[PDB]
Amino acid sequence: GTSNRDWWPNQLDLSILHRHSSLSDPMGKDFNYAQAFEKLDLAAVKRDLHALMTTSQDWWPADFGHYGGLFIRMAWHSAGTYRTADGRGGAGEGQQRFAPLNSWPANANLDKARRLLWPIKQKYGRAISWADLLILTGNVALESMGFKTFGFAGGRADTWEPEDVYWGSEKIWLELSGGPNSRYSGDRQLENPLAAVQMGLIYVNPEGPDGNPDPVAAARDIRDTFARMAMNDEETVALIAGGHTFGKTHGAGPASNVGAEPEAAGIEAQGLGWKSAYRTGKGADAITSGLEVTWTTTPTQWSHNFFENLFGYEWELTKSPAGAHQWVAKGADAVIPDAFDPSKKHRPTMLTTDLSLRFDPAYEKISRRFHENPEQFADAFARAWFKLTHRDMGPRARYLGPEVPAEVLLWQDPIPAVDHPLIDAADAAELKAKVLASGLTVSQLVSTAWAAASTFRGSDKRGGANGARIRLAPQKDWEANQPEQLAAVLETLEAIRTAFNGAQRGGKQVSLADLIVLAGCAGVEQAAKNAGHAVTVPFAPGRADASQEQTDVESMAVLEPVADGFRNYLKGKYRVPAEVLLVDKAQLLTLSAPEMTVLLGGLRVLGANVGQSRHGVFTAREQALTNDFFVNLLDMGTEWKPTAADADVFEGRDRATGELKWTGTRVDLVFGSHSQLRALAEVYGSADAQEKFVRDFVAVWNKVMNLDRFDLA
Amino acid sequence: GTSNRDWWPNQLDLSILHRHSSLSDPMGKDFNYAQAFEKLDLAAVKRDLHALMTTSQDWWPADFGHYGGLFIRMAWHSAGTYRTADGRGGAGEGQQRFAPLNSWPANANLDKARRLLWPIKQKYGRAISWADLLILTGNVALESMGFKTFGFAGGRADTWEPEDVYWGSEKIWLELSGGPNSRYSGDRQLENPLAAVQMGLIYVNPEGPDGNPDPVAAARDIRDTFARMAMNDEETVALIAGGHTFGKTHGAGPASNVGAEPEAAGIEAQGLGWKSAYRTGKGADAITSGLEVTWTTTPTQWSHNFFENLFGYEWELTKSPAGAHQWVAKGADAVIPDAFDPSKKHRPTMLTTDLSLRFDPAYEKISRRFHENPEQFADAFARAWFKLTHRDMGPRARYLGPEVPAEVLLWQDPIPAVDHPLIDAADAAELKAKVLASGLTVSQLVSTAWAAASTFRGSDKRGGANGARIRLAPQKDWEANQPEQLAAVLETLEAIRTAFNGAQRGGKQVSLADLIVLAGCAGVEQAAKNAGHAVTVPFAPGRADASQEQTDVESMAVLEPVADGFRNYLKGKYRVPAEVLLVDKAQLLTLSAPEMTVLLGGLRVLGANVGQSRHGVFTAREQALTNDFFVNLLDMGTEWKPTAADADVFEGRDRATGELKWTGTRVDLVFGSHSQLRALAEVYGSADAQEKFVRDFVAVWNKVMNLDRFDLA
Ligand code: HEM
Ligand code: HEM
Ligand SMILES: NNC(=O)c1ccncc1
Ligand SMILES: NNC(=O)c1ccncc1
Ligand SMILES: NNC(=O)c1ccncc1
Ligand SMILES: NNC(=O)c1ccncc1
Ligand SMILES: [Cl-]
Ligand SMILES: [Cl-]
Ligand code: NA
Ligand code: NA
Repeated sequence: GTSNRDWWPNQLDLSILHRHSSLSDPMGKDFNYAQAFEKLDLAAVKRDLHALMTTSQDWWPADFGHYGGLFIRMAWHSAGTYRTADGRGGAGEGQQRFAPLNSWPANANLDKARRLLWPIKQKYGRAISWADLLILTGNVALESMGFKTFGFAGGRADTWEPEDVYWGSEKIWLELSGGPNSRYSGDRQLENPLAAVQMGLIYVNPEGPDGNPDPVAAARDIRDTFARMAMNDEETVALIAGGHTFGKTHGAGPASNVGAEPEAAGIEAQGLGWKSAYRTGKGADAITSGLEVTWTTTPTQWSHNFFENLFGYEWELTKSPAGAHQWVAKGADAVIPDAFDPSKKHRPTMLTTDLSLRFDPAYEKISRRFHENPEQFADAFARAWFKLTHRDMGPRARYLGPEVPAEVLLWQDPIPAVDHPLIDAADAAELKAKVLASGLTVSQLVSTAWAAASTFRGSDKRGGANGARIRLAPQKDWEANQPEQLAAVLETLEAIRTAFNGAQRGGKQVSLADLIVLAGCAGVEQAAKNAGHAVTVPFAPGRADASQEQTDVESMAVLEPVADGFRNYLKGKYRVPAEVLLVDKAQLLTLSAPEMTVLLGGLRVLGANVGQSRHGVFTAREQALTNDFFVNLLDMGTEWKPTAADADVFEGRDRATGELKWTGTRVDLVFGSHSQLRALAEVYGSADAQEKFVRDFVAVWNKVMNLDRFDLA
Repeated sequence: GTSNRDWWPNQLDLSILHRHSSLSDPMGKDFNYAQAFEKLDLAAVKRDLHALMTTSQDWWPADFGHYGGLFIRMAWHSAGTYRTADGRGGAGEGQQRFAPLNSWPANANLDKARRLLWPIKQKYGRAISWADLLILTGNVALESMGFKTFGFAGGRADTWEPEDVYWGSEKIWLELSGGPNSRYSGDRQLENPLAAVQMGLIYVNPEGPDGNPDPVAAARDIRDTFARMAMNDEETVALIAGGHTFGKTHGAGPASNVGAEPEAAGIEAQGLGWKSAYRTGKGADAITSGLEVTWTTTPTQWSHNFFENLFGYEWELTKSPAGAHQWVAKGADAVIPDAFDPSKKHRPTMLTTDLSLRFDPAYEKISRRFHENPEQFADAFARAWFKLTHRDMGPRARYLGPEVPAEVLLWQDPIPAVDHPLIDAADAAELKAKVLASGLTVSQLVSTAWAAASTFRGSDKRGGANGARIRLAPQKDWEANQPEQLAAVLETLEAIRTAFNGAQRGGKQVSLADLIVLAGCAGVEQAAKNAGHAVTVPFAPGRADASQEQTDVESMAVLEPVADGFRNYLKGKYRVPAEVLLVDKAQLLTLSAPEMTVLLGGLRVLGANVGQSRHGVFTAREQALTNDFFVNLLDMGTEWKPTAADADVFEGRDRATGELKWTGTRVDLVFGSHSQLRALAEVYGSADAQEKFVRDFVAVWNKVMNLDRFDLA
């Protein structure tokens, strides 16, 4: 069947905004996963998972009699798709169970691991999500094998369809770099927002870069990709050596024995894939990656034997039975147990990427410290495993259950507890009138609140106005935030706050985070009044102010908005057209196409553009909240043409006289071009729509102001 | 960006069930278009439209000073995508304004037409849909030019994204037959459900079949495609000759001067396309189809000149200025006016497809009668135009406004008005107890009600249980309906009804349509009781019984369910896999994927399969409403393989013993294979889900029973 994507492969795709509707969700619209989870008997779940670890099923027999290694790799892969650049990927939505992740080559035979867990999922039903179960299972594995975890939080609600994520442009699984859709350019520079070296891998190629078995060069790829997953050198060494303390790889025969991935298999495979014609197809004959390595002498128990081996032997390049490059210990005795035959033993083996931990000079120092002090190793691995598996969960307010750790970690962008009474509606009214009396304009108040709140991204639930981090490094100096204007606004609001707080009793006070948002609300109310409309913008207090010491400046860098179509901003010239970047930002904000449209049209006429650009400001009453953007955009009396200076800027001229009326960007004009967006613009540009436009704008403004407010969930 | 449809281009696409969510719709979920329309001043809209007819805009000047012909073509195209095979296409959702129809080659320059209507649309806002406006505009064009219409109904609610319709598999616009994705096989047999001869055309090629200018051969294509749009020979002649009484074609220069269609044009084109480099690009220089034909001596007035010309001259094959085949009248004077220059006249011209009306022997007889009796032509064209433009609107209950014709037409599948008191809840309880005391089984009650109600399709709103057409020809004889079983059920119900109605006073009675549905509800209640659940199923009375003379047997043929996965039925072996047909049927039923899933799993255990097939009947308590389908389907204790006898039937065997436990079709096993469907099955196969399953099943049952109940809207 030929589709619109086939005929117009470069048109903008809006379906990405319209996923996760109540149509596709089988749970009631009233279902609240947090409340279901809070009544789960988590201890009972963990006992069943503990019993599972050593209950081998004949359709996928457990190596060494223990599924622990399999499940730790399963949880690691669930979390390991995360990219700091956009927050997309991670374990938080249980997306391993859907396309394309369920069928990535690097996920081969994790379909078996998930199926092992069905009986437990079936038993507990809606009170534990797949997403939470995958993580919990990896924790129980580690515990059952003698490793003390740092903690676990529930609260990952299941999703019911695949996410639309850019995983790369290659058309061939595992394609080596330098092809027509190369994710690499220059000196091995990986394109943003990607965090893997090849399409269908998690981080790196276990044989080495593009299959070249050089541990030194492999270390560069490890460092790059792990950094793009928010992990530093210590964390990376802890994780890889920690994971590879357990279990084994599977490469018993040639890879050409392995059939179709789950999404391509026949109907009879019932959602499983990679069916293998090599010998029994499973167990001792398993083929997963094509590598055949077993790292330690006790693969089913926590130990420090990974480093004892890595440092205690010299390593020789060899090939598995499938032909993959891997390494074996020179001169060693057969000390590693076999997974099925207790009368066979093997020499120690390693992957190229394991040897990176010894042959890269910065890794080596950490690996040596962890070898000499395995208690330091254990603690670093526990902390890193917690971070790995929770990095996309969002604020601590979303963490559920009895195993949540009490230690607050810097990477959580923590927000202090509120320890005083909050402002009420009459105080809010009083503050809004003081803000308006100070002389701050609609444009300044709207712009500042939009800057503070619009750092939120629903992908990993980081960012938003809670914390008042806009006043801190590095937000206060971002070019999109207009640092000089911002500093002057913030100083006026801080003086209002100090005067309000100093006049109170009872210990009531207002945070600056709350006041920035409330001042934005006042701005919107005043804009509506300027157009002849009386509205109240809803406001919910309770935000708190974070300190600079509770804010990791480097980790905050990925939230910098380099493209923000809502403020008509583009920090430089990109390969991706600006309208595509708009839709991308809208998806991170959790906005539908109607919400995006109304929000943008309102922000234009309120003066939210960076630098006070007149691009898209299609009104003669700036700072009044009207539907003028839409009415003027859609006026066929105006003709539009790209400028000589810039193909990305357009002049709108009177068709009859040639007089210049307006200028706009691709982000402004896409609303009069794209057939679905123009149909939305028409609704808000109609003669009956001014009241609807105001009401819808206020509702979307309030939604953005509240995006991080999980303390009110 | 590589997507899941790139990697797995044959996987089933569920997004078609999850279109038209409240996420993409800008109107509130409380918006009710019928109520808005009811307040429209329709008379005022018609005055504005009359004014527009001769208000020429310089960017697309009106031929002859009058846009009437352009608008008639616009409305005809809006309606003309309709296919009786699936009811998809038609004017009823205003889809001409979205991709791909906004950019079909046959819709060239109708983007100009729609843009001329923007000021009117803007003025009246939500109180007139685009969908209604396009048709109303065609009506007003006809009236402005002297032709009295049969009437008009409002009520086509706008839609807000493109529909997912199969328009064909060709990858080239207008591709000629016999390519790699040919829509034709055998002796020029057009594949179902298509109703056009080439990708991007409405019905046929105006130059003749595959561009060969043979009017007799063209007539065969006209007849076949018009029949696939629900039109007979008389209606077809009346429509083509009536349309081509007005206006002209556009082919002033070579087609290579015409640029990108709207979905491919640059953003500065603001939603318009086909910009032409030929002279001024417009008006006298316009290029639309490439043909250059003006049919009558008065193109802006209703006349009898079409047939006078067709019969009064002999025709010679010639070429337009763009190179297209067309016909000119031999020996004629220059009697046809020019559209822009009062000192130019032209000879009569015709399309190949106009000459079909004279040289096909069956059309010739009609054309002659219309020539000799122009009042019969007029009346035929008025009735046909009404039909063309309302064929997809559904029951008369959905027709709004003051110009609805009072005459009831056969093609509307009319249902008599109810003129007596309806049954109340006490009566309903009494009838259900009688049905249950008669000996009818769960399986019979469920199957008969399902058969009655599941003929509905939302694409054109035909079908459903209202009218009790299941008792009439041809529904009573469909193999999917099990004619012998059905006849025995219906005779028992008719005896129940006759005894109930004979005992009443005050004129109360129950229709057979209502009793079929009510008996189906009793069967569901009984099934729930069989499983230990106390469930009352909602029922709404008010259906009426249509007669045989109100039921066109030929028009009913397209509702015959040749694939109904809900009853595990397939009438023959088709090239489209059966799970694709299941999703297609779900879409016509208006079901989401969770609704499809719950409905199918329950029907399987209630005994709704055709012929009492055991395929997918994964329970040992048939006729009890349980979630057994899901629990057994997902049991990993069973392994599945296609049978040797048949690749489309599967055997499920105990993994450990090899013993056969179940059989299933592709439709059954898809629920355990497709990763999204299996995630839904898991929710209903969980240990906490038995009550959920029963309740969701009842809700979806009721939804299907009420699909055609526009009398209660
Ligand atoms: C440079 C990063 C990494 C590379 C290239 C990598 C590579 C692989 C490969 C190729 C396999 C074999 C798959 C198979 O044949 O069954 C595997 C197994 C495994 N990996 Fe990793 N790994 C990495 C990091 C991690 C991390 C961070 C963890 C967890 C903390 C992890 C835990 C495991 C475990 C437990 C297994 C054994 C699975 C089993 O017993 O079935 N790995 N690794
Ligand atoms: C066999 C069926 C038909 C064929 C092949 C066909 C073909 C066409 C073609 C090629 C054009 C020229 C487009 C252009 O260059 O501007 C056209 C114009 C037109 N057709 Fe048809 N036609 C069909 C049936 C209909 C029907 C059923 C109606 C309406 C009842 C209709 C009404 C019109 C009108 C009014 C125009 C003139 C447009 C103008 O003045 O801009 N046609 N037809
Ligand atoms: N822990 N990572 C893996 O299992 C893997 C990595 C690369 N190819 C196959 C499997
Ligand atoms: N691909 N996923 C995201 O963009 C996203 C997910 C959940 N909420 C907002 C954005
Ligand atoms: N009325 N049908 C059309 O205008 C058409 C058919 C084929 N090519 C262009 C236009
Ligand atoms: N393609 N459009 C349809 O199939 C449809 C439209 C409205 N309700 C059900 C189905
Ligand atoms: Cl994601
Ligand atoms: Cl459609
Ligand atoms: Na994420
Ligand atoms: Na339709």
